[PDB]
Amino acid sequence: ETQYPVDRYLDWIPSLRASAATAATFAEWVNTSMKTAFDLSDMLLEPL
Amino acid sequence: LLEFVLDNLYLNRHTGFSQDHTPFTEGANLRSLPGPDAEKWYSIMYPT
Repeated sequence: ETQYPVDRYLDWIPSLRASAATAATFAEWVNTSMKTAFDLSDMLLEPL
Repeated sequence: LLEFVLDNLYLNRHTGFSQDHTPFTEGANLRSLPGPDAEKWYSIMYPT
């Protein structure tokens, strides 16, 4: 939930209000997935 | 009154927090004491 408007048509799909940390952990899983997808042996967006 | 003040002359060492994995509370980071049976403290801290 942010001030900037973004289209979400699957808000019907169940979700709670995640804490910033919860979103960050999900994001970290996305990042690990991207590194493995590109077979990245180096840290990616770790500061991010 | 003076003795109560004397007994409260303490420095609180910064503790650690753990995210709630249950829906009873909103996944909050609970100050985590070292050792077991802090859950009685957790329940008192978060009656919800």
